[PDB]
Amino acid sequence: GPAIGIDLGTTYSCVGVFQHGKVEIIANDQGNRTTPSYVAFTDTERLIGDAAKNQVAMNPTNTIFDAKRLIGRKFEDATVQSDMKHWPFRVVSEGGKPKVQVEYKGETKTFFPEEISSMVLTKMKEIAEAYLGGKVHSAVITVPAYFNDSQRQATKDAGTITGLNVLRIINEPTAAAIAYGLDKKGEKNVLIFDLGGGTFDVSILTIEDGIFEVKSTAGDTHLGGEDFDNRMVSHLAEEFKRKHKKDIGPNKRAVRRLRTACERAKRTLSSSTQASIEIDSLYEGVDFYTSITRARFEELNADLFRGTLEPVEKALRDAKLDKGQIQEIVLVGGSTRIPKIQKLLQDFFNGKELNKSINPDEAVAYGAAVQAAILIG
Repeated sequence: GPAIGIDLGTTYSCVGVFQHGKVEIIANDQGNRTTPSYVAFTDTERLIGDAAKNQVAMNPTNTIFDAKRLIGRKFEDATVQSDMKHWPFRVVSEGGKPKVQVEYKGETKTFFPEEISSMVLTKMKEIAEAYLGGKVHSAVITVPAYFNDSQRQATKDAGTITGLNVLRIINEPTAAAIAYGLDKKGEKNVLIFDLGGGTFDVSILTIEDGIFEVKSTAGDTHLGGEDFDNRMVSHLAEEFKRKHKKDIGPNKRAVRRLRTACERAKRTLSSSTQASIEIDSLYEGVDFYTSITRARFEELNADLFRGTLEPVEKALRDAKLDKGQIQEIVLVGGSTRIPKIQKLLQDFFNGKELNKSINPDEAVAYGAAVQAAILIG
């Protein structure tokens, strides 16, 4: 004891505790209820989580994210060779295994993906110990349903290196179903729709007498909230050009700053119909203050939002199920807060109500925490 759940996400992680019959999701030292799965190596130190993400633009070659895309795989694997093309850090081979290669304290170092994930897990462990007091011993840690045994074991090894007793590795869609108590709610076919910052996972589960079976999986491992932000960046960069006769495109700091504003404006647009952009000296000392509507944001993303229904139809086909045979739909990932996404999914399911009352970026850690409590007794 205590009963701890960890969602070890590819870009963000979340930790929960089960205390007094209820889950508490734990904020970190910056007050954030999710923590970047980021590890940065500098001239003097190792930075993890927010501190690592906050200096990413300044130190991109020595700042690791997406270690979850490498964990448990071989360097020769097609996904690894493909992913390597879009990362600013170096990935190398040792005994056929991938490792990130970085500069740390003026020297070249290499780390297995489970070593990076262990550093992330140590941060999640310290986040829970600051909240609880004392030491955390045990955790349930989640993985995607399509992870194979090598990926599960290497995830566990990250827990081991961290010094956690890994009670169980469970599937992220299963954790989400557990958070909603769908294994105690009066067989059920459950669709989990998990749309994060850089991944889209659709899973179909069956649940009976507390037993979960994965029936099908589908999605896009390179689609998420970041793609929506890209569409807003291009729109507003064109507007800046139109109003100020300055093209920011070749200037990577100005583009990065616009993306930061767009990420935040997008978040506002899930609860308000307009968001304000307020950038001081975006380019050549010229301010960019402007306003963007929800309807404009939905327009710029018409394909990407409607496109999320294709993996739903595919997972149904693979499960050999009609959409009418789904008893529960669960929203997971920060992106499922987007109202237009909620509406497209609900209309597809003929007006069916969505399970969405639990913060969608917290649902996975929430169910992992419930599971930890069960196993600890």
